[PDB]
Amino acid sequence: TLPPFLPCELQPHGLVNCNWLFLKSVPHFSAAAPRDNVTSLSLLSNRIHHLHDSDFAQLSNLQKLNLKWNCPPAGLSPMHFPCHMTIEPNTFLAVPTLEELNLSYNGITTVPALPSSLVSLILSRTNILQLDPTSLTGLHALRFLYMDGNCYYKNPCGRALEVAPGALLGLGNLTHLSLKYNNLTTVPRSLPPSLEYLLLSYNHIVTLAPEDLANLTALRVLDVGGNCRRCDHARNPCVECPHKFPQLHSDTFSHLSRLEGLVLKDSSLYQLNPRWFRGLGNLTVLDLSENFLYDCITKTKAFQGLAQLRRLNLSFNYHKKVSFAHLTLAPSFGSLLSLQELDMHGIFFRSLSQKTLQPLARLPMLQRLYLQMNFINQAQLGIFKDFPGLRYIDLSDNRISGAVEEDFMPSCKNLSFTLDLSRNNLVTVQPEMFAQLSRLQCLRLSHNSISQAVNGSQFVPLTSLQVLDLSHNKLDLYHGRSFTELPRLEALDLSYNSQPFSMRGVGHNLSFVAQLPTLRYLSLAHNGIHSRVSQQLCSTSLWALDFSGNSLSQMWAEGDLYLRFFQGLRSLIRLDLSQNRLHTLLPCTLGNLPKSLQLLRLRNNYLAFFNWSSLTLLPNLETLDLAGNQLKALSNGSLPSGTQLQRLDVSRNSIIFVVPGFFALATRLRELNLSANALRTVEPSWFGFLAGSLEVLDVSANPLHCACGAAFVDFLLQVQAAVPGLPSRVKCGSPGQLQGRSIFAQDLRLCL
DNA sequence: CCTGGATGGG
Ligand SMILES: *[C@@H]1O[C@H](CO)[C@@H](O[C@@H]2O[C@H](CO)[C@@H](O)[C@H](O)[C@H]2NC(C)=O)[C@H](O)[C@H]1NC(C)=O
Ligand SMILES: *[C@@H]1O[C@H](CO)[C@@H](O)[C@H](O)[C@H]1NC(C)=O
Ligand SMILES: *[C@@H]1O[C@H](CO)[C@@H](O)[C@H](O)[C@H]1NC(C)=O
Repeated sequence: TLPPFLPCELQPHGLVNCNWLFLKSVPHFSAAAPRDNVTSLSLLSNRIHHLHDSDFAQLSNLQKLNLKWNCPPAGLSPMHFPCHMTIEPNTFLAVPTLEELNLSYNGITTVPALPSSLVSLILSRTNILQLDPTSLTGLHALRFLYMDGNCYYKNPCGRALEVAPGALLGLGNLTHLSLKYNNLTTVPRSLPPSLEYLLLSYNHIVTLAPEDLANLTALRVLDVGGNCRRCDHARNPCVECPHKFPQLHSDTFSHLSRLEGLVLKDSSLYQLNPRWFRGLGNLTVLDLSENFLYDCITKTKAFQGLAQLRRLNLSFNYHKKVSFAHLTLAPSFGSLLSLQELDMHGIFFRSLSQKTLQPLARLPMLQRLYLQMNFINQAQLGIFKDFPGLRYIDLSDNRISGAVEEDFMPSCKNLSFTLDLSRNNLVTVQPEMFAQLSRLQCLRLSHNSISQAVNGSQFVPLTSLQVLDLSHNKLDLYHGRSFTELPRLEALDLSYNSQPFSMRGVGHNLSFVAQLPTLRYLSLAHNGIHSRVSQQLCSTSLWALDFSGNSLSQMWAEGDLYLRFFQGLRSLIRLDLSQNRLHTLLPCTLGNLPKSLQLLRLRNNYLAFFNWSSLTLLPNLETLDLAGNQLKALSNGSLPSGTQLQRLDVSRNSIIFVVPGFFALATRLRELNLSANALRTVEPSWFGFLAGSLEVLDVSANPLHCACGAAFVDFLLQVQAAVPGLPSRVKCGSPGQLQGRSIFAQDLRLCL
């Protein structure tokens, strides 16, 4: 059977996906098609500029419709093409089950007639400049209205978006409203008191007072930021907030007892008026980023009485000249008893010390601390020891330089105490730096210029440490006692550390890897390991090893010295040998890899032959990756029976032919990637029988030979369930006037 | 609100 919704793709949760197919209009699907199954239709970034009553009229259970970027207004078109979308008047009424609709980045100047089942309506970056009681009349179920971007630089209009007083009163269930980037100077008048999220940011509302939020007592989130900006570090156009502005009257927000979030970022504030935050019992999030409060936060009392607050953002409150604030936190920070996350990155200051963060020190739930990009040069890392509930500290992108004078490398997210000092200016690591941080589980020291000797002396205090990311440095040699001072180390990143000249006439000693009873994950990626090095990695504990970006080729080219170089890794699971220039492979080299291997990568090497009869020597292999190599064929022995294989990636080769039955004996094989190759066809004789047993079979980007009527078509229809993107991303290489078109296209739908 | 640090998403 043809795929039902050609040229579109059916997908989980009744999603017809028509995105990105260059469509001039909406597909009228066949009568055969299960239209009752379609609960969501997606036509993103096609070029549909005309909508008709008959378009979605037969989609009885349709609830989600996405027509975004179909007719971009002049401003938003790369080439400034004007576009105006005509919509027939019953276009949407014909869809009485419709619940959500995205009309954004389209050329419409008025709202269409919409059905009363609508619940969410997006009209962002359209040309509607007027909203009054007639626009959305009777949308009683409508909870979400978003209309951002209808009048600003990328899509201008010569005046302010008009929202008549009480335009939206009719929407008695509306709880969410977005009207950013619309060139408003005042907050509309009498918005639905049902509202819970009002976002009026990035307009030109320079004056606010209680009158403006009259009757809006259900607000839980309010964003009025960006309305009078500092424009010295953008990027795009920007009206500078004029001299004696903004003007927030002290009790502007006083009556919003239920309010949980308040955003005043980029509002040209020099002072905090504590009367703003009075009455705000339930405030959990406050965003003061991008103002001028360097001076205010050494002395302010406006945080007195914000007890429930959990996230406070102060990032980018720097002196506009680009210089240091001198910094102690006002003691009222101490009143933020519920504080969980404090953002202070990009304020710019010189010294981190006990004074600096004093009132915070004993806040009991403070967990996260963003201090990056602050150009600090004197840190006192010990101040942090007794913080009761710390877990993450971002101190990257500063100028600290000492004390005071994923399958292959897991993330530190679930871990309990983490310190990132990356992109600092450390040349050498003192052990005493880490005197007070024995509780650390993760230490990120990448992208310094660390050119020291590791010998066991460097990380002595760090006896809880499990993750040590030392990548992107110049670590000058590796010894038998390196990292042994870290008893509990579970994962170690030594990638991008290449000093082949500063070696002192010798090479790395890698025995230390044997000396680390906790170690699972190790990266030596891109270290340029050419020669002169240990002959056996041994570890009874190691689960995964990244060797990508070195020169295993060189090593195995050199006699039988390094042919057991991975053998000692008795526990191994994963091994990345990508980008090692491997031009060839001995049957003797592949038997010498740990019997336990489950995942193996060989991406981007120059292998043009590969002995599949030798996968018997890896009785546990489940995944093998040969992507981006030089294979002319899948031949020279087929896939041996018994093999446990599940994922085979041979993408980006030059496979022009496969021998019959190759994949047949691969009984467990569930994922196959033959994409980007020289395949003129696709045969079932390759899979013996067992065709519809694969779950994912990728044959896109192949010069398929669409001859009326070729033999890959029966096979692919018959297993379509496993061919991702069969309806459009599987394409003809030939003949001529089908080149680059889909194997189903208008001159092939007449030959099936 | 989320996201970054600029802006666009829901
Ligand atoms: C099969 O491999 C191909 C190419 O190796 C994959 O196609 C790429 O997909 C990645 C994302 O996973 C993108 O970075 C690229 O844009 C894609 N490139 C091309 C040319 O298509 C493909 O994803 C793999 N197949 C499957 C099902 O994952
Ligand atoms: C915003 O409104 C002002 C005042 O009427 C107008 O002069 C300006 O051009 C408008 N901005 C845009 C981007 O259309
Ligand atoms: C590696 O480990 C130890 C240093 O702790 C040393 O005694 C041994 O000789 C080293 N091996 C090589 C081959 O350099």
